[PDB]
Amino acid sequence: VPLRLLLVEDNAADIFLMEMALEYSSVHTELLVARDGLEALELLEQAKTGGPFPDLILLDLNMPRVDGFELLQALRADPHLAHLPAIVLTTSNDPSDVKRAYALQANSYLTKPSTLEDFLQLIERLTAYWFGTAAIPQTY
Amino acid sequence: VPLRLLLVEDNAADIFLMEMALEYSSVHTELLVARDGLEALELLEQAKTGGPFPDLILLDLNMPRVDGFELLQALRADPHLAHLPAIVLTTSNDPSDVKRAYALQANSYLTKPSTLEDFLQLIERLTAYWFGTAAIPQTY
Ligand SMILES: [Ca+2]
Ligand SMILES: [Ca+2]
Ligand SMILES: [Ca+2]
Ligand SMILES: [Ca+2]
Ligand SMILES: [Ca+2]
Repeated sequence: VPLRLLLVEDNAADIFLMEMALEYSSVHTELLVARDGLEALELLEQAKTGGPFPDLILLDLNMPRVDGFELLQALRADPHLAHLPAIVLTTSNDPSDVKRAYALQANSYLTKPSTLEDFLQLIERLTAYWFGTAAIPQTY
Repeated sequence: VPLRLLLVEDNAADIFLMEMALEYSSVHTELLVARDGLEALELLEQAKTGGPFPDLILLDLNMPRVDGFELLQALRADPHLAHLPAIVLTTSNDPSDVKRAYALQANSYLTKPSTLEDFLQLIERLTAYWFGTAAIPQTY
């Protein structure tokens, strides 16, 4: 059974980097992609009625149509989505951005680091924590 | 500034185990203790008017007076506390407990292991993630 990670990201290069970094993780992962918060809510809408939710959502803040703050609001307002772990992964390290993400009930916040090496290491640590150390809701 | 961890815990043996595990953790931590959900909310009330919020709150589900689910509800209902990272640390591995913790906007859920080796490791990974890998709200 792969663990399903829903990545919400508008920039193709960030998706490519995530898919390459997940290959190095040594936790069996399947990447789902939404290009903005509107695609993410449509994908989650289908998961309700249909088959499996993602185990984890990673979202960027600055995305067209439905941005990350708007997606966090919508996740926490929907009683069928409120339990989904939602982690911000974004290039902003602005304290005001991190406080607001946490106030909108993001589970965690990760700054995209400044080297490829540190990005690969971040994805290894994200996956070791959320998919190894921590318990997360079952997709069942 | 040490990183301040607020443990909501009445059991002296669990406080001893946490103190012992944090000694071995590579990360400079200061442990604050509240004996139940009601002491925790009073300490946080004083943080508003007075000095610093904790960087992270660790709570169990089964606690006298104000249980963990009720403490999470009270943290998220108070706009001055909603942003505080709150992690359930409990011996329950019931999937319905983990789903409910996440639905009430706990940031994470950690199952207390049954061996000293795995407990020390759990606390090392908790602290490396929340106080190293992740960004959390600043306290000052
Ligand atoms: Ca973006
Ligand atoms: Ca918008
Ligand atoms: Ca939260
Ligand atoms: Ca959440
Ligand atoms: Ca306890």
